Amino acid sequence: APNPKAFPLADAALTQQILDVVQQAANLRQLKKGANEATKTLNRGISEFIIMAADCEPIEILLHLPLLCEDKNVPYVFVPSRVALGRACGVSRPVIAASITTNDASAIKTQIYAVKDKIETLLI
Amino acid sequence: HPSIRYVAHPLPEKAKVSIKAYLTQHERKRLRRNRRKMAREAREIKIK
Amino acid sequence: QNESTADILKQLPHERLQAVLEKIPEEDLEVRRLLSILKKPEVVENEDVQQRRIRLAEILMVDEIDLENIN
Repeated sequence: APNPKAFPLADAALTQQILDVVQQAANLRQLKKGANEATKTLNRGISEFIIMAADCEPIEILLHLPLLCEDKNVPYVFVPSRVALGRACGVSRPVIAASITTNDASAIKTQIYAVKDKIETLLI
Repeated sequence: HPSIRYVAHPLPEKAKVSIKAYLTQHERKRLRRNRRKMAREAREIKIK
Repeated sequence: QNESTADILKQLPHERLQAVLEKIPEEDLEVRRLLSILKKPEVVENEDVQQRRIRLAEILMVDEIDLENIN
């Protein structure tokens, strides 16, 4: 298992859907990669939801975020592989945390609310 | 009738999903450039 | 004559790949299954079936391994 600590962690199918939204919003410029820009989106409050990586090491550097996500009441999930995550973000270098941000004019908004809803299902 | 002496630990009972691998605009441009380079050199050397 | 057109043409990298594309059967589950076993990415961002077959060909070309060698 990808660490005992990191929670929640989606399955292969929902991971596939979430990564699909990652690539899509990445094509719509509605995504912000990286832990620092994820943190910036959380502080600004424009973040729809946070994706993070399970296989990353060390895990703590991604474990600073869940506290901030629970503070701002924003959903977050853990895709298993940072290589697949950044690969979906469109960067060869593996990305650990990505953030789907808010756009009122976005065409994928409904997709973001559906995936976000399933994320809130996972959160517990 | 049941056994008090011991404690059972039975049946740790337990779906393939196609992995879609996206990739960069750099590897899309590089990929198309390589494919069209193969077809282009194939038609050029072939017609040569 | 020396360096026959068949030898140069088969030596050409694209056509040498096209000869391998003729050796691979075209099926969704079989083409997909060979990628799954081969550990290469099973599906890429957006591809037609023929393009997935082309990825088969390319991967068999770069790795220098054939279908009979895999299975």
